[PDB]
Amino acid sequence: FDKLDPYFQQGWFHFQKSLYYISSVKNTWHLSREYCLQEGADLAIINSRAEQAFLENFKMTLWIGLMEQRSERTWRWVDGTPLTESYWSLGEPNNYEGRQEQCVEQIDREDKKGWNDLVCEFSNFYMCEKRIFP
Amino acid sequence: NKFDKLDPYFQQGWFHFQKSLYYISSVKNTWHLSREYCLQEGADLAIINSRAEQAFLENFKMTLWIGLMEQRSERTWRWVDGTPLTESYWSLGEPNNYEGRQEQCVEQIDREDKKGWNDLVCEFSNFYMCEKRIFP
Ligand SMILES: [Ca+2]
Ligand SMILES: [Ca+2]
Ligand SMILES: [Ca+2]
Ligand SMILES: [Ca+2]
Repeated sequence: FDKLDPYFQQGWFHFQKSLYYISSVKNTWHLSREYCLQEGADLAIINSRAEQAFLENFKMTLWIGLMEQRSERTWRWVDGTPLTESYWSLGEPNNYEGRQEQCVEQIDREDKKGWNDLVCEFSNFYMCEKRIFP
Repeated sequence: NKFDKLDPYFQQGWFHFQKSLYYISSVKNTWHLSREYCLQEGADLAIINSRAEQAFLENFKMTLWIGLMEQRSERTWRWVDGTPLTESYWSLGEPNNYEGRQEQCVEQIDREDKKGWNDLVCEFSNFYMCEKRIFP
């Protein structure tokens, strides 16, 4: 907890044993992830309903750390764990209009909230997560 | 350690920054009813005490009521804990009693060219941020 002060000074904040960072620029999924990795973190991994509610309450469209396995329409978190519990928004994931949508955003729009597969080269604000406590 | 203090608030969606727990509402409300919610939860509207805390507030990219209110019509300001305003982060041209109307309550405004505090009519609605200072 004394260890958290330099993170707070950089604008990270603490929820349920992880530190989180919300970007102030948008970027592609891969470059977003590169920022998080450079900070010793990764894109956010949603492990519980409470964490999804925390994510949603920022009212912000955000890249998160979930990516398709090639074109198989199966999904894996950035730490290598397989997708189990999911929070896809209505009608997602869908490879919209036949385009390859391999990366996952939390979408925040009126009538439409939750995860969406999106073209990875599109840009979004992004959320990093770093596990601190065991 | 500190988790016995924190986990019941994490369980309600609060989150921890510096010595405080913070709550972002999921409904909009008037400044006074926003405050009433924070008070009911054992907290108050957010009080900005440092540049780092202002940067934290601003990075949520969200217009939010905060715990700063005018003293009557005197154009002086006091935080909800009774402390006088010292360091400030007003957006450009604020506070201004816009168009002659009484703007006694303070929001953090998030718009494309303009960020920072704004005085606004208290009866208008915004999302709000509560703060509960939990650690000494
Ligand atoms: Ca997580
Ligand atoms: Ca999609
Ligand atoms: Ca404060
Ligand atoms: Ca104003």
